[PDB]
Amino acid sequence: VKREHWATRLGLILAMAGNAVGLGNFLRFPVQAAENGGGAFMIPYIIAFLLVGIPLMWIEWAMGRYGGAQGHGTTPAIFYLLWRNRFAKILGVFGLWIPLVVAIYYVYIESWTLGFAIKFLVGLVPEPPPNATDPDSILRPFKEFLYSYIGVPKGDEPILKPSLFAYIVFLITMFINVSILIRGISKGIERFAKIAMPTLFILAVFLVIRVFLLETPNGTAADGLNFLWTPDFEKLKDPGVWIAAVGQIFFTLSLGFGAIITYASYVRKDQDIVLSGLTAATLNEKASVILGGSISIPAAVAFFGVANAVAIAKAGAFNLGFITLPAIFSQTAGGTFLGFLWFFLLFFAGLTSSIAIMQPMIAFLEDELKLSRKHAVLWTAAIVFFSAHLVMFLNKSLDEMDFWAGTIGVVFFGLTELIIFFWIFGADKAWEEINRGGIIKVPRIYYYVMRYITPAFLAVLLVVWAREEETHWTVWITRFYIIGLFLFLTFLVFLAER
Amino acid sequence: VKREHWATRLGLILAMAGNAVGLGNFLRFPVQAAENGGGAFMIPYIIAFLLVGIPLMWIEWAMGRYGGAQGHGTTPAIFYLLWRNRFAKILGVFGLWIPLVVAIYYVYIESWTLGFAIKFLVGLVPEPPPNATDPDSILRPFKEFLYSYIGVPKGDEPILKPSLFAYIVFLITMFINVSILIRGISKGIERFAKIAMPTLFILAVFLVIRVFLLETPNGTAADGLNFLWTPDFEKLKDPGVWIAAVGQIFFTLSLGFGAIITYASYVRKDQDIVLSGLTAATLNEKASVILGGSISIPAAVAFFGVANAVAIAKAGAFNLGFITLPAIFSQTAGGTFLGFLWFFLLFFAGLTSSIAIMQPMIAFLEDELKLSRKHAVLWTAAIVFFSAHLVMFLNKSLDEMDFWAGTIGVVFFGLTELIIFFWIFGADKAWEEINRGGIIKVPRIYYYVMRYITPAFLAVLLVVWAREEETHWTVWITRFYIIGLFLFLTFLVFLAER
Ligand SMILES: CCCCCCCCO[C@@H]1O[C@H](CO)[C@@H](O)[C@H](O)[C@H]1O
Ligand SMILES: CCCCCCCCO[C@@H]1O[C@H](CO)[C@@H](O)[C@H](O)[C@H]1O
Ligand SMILES: CCCCCCCCO[C@@H]1O[C@H](CO)[C@@H](O)[C@H](O)[C@H]1O
Ligand SMILES: CCCCCCCCO[C@@H]1O[C@H](CO)[C@@H](O)[C@H](O)[C@H]1O
Ligand SMILES: CCCCCCCCO[C@@H]1O[C@H](CO)[C@@H](O)[C@H](O)[C@H]1O
Ligand SMILES: CCCCCCCCO[C@@H]1O[C@H](CO)[C@@H](O)[C@H](O)[C@H]1O
Ligand SMILES: CCCCCCCCO[C@@H]1O[C@H](CO)[C@@H](O)[C@H](O)[C@H]1O
Ligand SMILES: CCCCCCCCO[C@@H]1O[C@H](CO)[C@@H](O)[C@H](O)[C@H]1O
Ligand SMILES: CC(C)C[C@H](N)C(=O)O
Ligand SMILES: CC(C)C[C@H](N)C(=O)O
Ligand code: NA
Ligand code: NA
Repeated sequence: VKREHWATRLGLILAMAGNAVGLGNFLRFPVQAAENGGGAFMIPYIIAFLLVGIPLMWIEWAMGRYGGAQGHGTTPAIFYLLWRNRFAKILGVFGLWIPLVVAIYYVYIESWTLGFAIKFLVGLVPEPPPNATDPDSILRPFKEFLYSYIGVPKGDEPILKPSLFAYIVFLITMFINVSILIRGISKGIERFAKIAMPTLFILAVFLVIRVFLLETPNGTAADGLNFLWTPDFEKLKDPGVWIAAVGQIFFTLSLGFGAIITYASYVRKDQDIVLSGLTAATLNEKASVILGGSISIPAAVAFFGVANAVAIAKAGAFNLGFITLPAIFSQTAGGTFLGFLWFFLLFFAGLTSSIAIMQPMIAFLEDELKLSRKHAVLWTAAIVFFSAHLVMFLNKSLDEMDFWAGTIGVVFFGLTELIIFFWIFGADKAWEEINRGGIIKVPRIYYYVMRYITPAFLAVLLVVWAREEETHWTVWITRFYIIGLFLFLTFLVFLAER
Repeated sequence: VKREHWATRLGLILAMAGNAVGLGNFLRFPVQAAENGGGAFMIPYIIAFLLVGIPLMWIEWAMGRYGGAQGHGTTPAIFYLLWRNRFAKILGVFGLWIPLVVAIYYVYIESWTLGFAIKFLVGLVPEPPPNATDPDSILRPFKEFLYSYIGVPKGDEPILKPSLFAYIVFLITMFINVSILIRGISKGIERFAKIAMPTLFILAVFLVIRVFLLETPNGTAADGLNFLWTPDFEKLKDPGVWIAAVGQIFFTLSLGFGAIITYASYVRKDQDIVLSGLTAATLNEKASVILGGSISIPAAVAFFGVANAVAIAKAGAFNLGFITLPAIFSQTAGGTFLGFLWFFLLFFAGLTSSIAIMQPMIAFLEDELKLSRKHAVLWTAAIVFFSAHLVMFLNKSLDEMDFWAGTIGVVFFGLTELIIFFWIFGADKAWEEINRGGIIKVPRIYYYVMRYITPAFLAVLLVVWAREEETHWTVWITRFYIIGLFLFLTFLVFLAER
């Protein structure tokens, strides 16, 4: 049984870390953190990591490597292997659907960063003057820059209008993903991680350091880190703090996307996954809390003050990353260069991720329909590139996909993979597989944390918010399409049966 | 099993006639005829039939039976068999796409007729009073009845809102198609034709006769037939008269839909197709010109006068069939029963057609992906039922599909199948195959009419109107989806290659 396998431990680890350490860590985490009060977030975030992130990851690595040894890297096949049943194959489809759909808006956002980076380099960006009473006059220019890039509706009709440059950069971005994926796990995804992850780190640290030195009449970067890392044991009982948290742990760690599983399916039948997994997870938590957390917020707080901060977070993940930060940098020395690094950092962080959520579909086509990698890769590119047109042109199409696939879906799927592995398959058999070949071993306690805690924890979540009715008629367009994708992925699964 | 084959000659013929004699003959033909002046139409219609309808049909029967003997009933495989090439398989995809797409709005319209029939029977329809100065007060009620049925936008947003009864009747209608198709060619499509076609005929004649006796202060049915069958050799040079005509010949005869081909693929390798084809075609021309032509128009002319007629035709195929006619009948004795027969007639006529344009997809799944009929039938039902939601809810989605697949596509495909058969494959080899097993033989002359005339004729058409770009932003939604269907059918074709 061929199937590719990680060339080297480090190569593996870094690919996996690149799987997780994406636009989420940098655009999304900062916003979640400052939205809920800041110090109210960092704690539930860490716990959820210990109580959900870790347990769930070891599980995915385990299911991935387990299936890998039998020729299967995706969840319709894997779910069925562990749990012989028809309903297994059907639920397994979400491990193709979620990545596919997320990939469909992700690579587009990823392409923005590239486009800004190019324009910053060449200095085709706005360079507003110094204003000490018209902050509006510094944001406005940057605000108009993004809106013109993506074609934000100026009237009403929920219709976007990408620039030719935005569209063309999307093509380039897709091409780059293909050029990487079309080389496979080691000679492609792995080769790229070894180059990209270090690069990403240095850019990240540099910006972290450089942002730390930020200081204006309105505050200091220091004040932002304080706001993030100074606890508030009050709220911490209001559990919207544990919804944002547990939920963020999924996206940030790429859990419930079928992706960790697919990558793990390349790991040799007897290679360690206990230490490797733990290492990668940790790199991710570092990249988020230290790196991601210490750039945009501390910078915004430095320029706007700590109160005008929670409001900026509430403004959304795109305002901060694509409007506010660039506006801030434009007021600091050599700030045009600071924007470039930022967007190049985001780009490489996006790229190491997008290739991860495109692999499940590619792996399925090779494993189950027996396509050549070239074909498996190009058809997946076609489906993603084609489908992304809905995201580029239809207002709030992105929000809708992000919600169903990227927010709800991952959690339900997280809970589902756990139940199939640690309950249906056999908690004991699962615990052994997870520990087999372990350079280190899983602290026993965890066995009880995945067989009862983790699943309970998730059940409570899915129950709480689920406790609690219209919306633009256009959401139904996006909902129609992605439901269509499911019907279609299900059909393909049905065809792989003979 | 080498595939199903028509049980009996008559069974075959009638299935084929049922293939062609659909809602087109009754809702569409009458409107095309009266739109252009009436007498200006009947002549170019007949010629086009002799010069395009006939030649093209014999070709499709021939390609169908040719592929059938080799296990293939659809055009991606057949096109490739006659013309060894990759581009052959790709163009062949339109023989799956056109039927699929047309089926996607057709079965919905078909379902309307059923729904009205039920409501007429039970008398849940409007029964306006007698008005001799407020014709508006007789149409209005009927107008509101259809609009409420399909949920015609009362404000602006291009959004439909089917009634629960409309929606449920669509389910029933889909179920009826499935119950038929899921039994196969002979024990299903054939069994049904033998029952449906005679039934359809008697209803049709009865209405023809009963409409003939129509007479009001404003005109007589007689005047309508006169208007249709009294020539106007002037216009007859304005060739929008040959665009409506040649174009109508396609829909009316089900040419360029891949459907005639699929059915023919069941005909035994050595069964006659020269006489059988000629017979069926003719039944269709009868059903159209005598039957279809003598009901709605003569009735409208009887009640509204011959001048207020061309205007009603211009109002569209749905006004006449679903609003105007029912309004007219409501003013004649036992008219509530006349509406029932009409809609039951349309229903049976729609049903014998919808099963025809669903078979190409079903045949492909069996022939190329080796699915069981049950599965091939249910998956095709799923794709059609799912996709029709776009048609039920999005205003002008139907128009768009009808245009690209049902109007443009058929013609281009007509011309394409001809070129591949009578040019690439070999005009001589084609002529022999078409004549092999012929109970009668093709009048030689035709050889030159398909090898030069027919193709030229079509080229001129495609060129003329093509001689001469905004519109609601919603057309792009439908255009996006159906392009998606193509990408998807192409992918399936790619998979059947191993
Ligand atoms: C992939 C990592 C980044 C994901 C970003 C997805 C954030 C989608 O967030 C959306 O942004 C919109 C515009 O501000 C708002 O209108 C919506 O309320 C909000 O849900
Ligand atoms: C493969 C699916 C193709 C769908 C049609 C894509 C049409 C792309 O259209 C492009 O969009 C850009 C952004 O609005 C515009 O700048 C350009 O005018 C236009 O060429
Ligand atoms: C909602 C589904 C995504 C499809 C949207 C495609 C946007 C079409 O955009 C169109 O492209 C044409 C040709 O490229 C140009 O002629 C027009 O300028 C432009 O309106
Ligand atoms: C809820 C998960 C808590 C994670 C912290 C576990 C830290 C490891 O904890 C250690 O594990 C060893 C092996 O099980 C034991 O010998 C020790 O009792 C324990 O200190
Ligand atoms: C026999 C199959 C019935 C379907 C044919 C009727 C569908 C045509 O639909 C019509 O299209 C016209 C052109 O866009 C519009 O002017 C009309 O509003 C619309 O009713
Ligand atoms: C595969 C289909 C995806 C879209 C879900 C279709 C749900 C439509 O469903 C129905 O539509 C009817 C007509 O408007 C209404 O009468 C009913 O309220 C509703 O149940
Ligand atoms: C192309 C769009 C096809 C999708 C069909 C959307 C039908 C809307 O669906 C309906 O919406 C109502 C109000 O939101 C709800 O009360 C019902 O649950 C639901 O049936
Ligand atoms: C526009 C094309 C109309 C063709 C009508 C064909 C009428 C039959 O035409 C006949 O065909 C026979 C066989 O070739 C010949 O033997 C006869 O001489 C000829 O009259
Ligand atoms: C969808 C995931 C691959 C995203 C990635 N884990 C991130 O944090 O951005
Ligand atoms: C699509 C075709 C089956 C339509 C049919 N020939 C009709 O005239 O109604
Ligand atoms: Na990444
Ligand atoms: Na019919």
